[PDB]
Amino acid sequence: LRRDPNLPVHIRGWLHKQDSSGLRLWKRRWFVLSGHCLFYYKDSREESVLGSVLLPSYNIRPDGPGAPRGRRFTFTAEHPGMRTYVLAADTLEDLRGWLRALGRASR
Repeated sequence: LRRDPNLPVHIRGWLHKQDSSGLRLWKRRWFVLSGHCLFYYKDSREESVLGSVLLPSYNIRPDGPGAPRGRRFTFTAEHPGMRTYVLAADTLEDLRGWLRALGRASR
């Protein structure tokens, strides 16, 4: 997907993303929610999209108490047959803003 430079941004910032190789590593990426799409980049320069998600078909849920994935404040964006995004915020307030924005984009 392509980002429209003109479109307002609902939220952006760092999140850790778990990889999908099966070794379950994390990599810090810079995410941007614009329109109903999530984009991520190498860093906050927002130069060259490295990945993107069309959110209207996705469901996004927090992973809940207990740091089950080995870090706090994780949440999962999923839809069967589509790539799962496993994400971690740095704080609770961070988590709140992201879950709000992703919920609106997916509804």
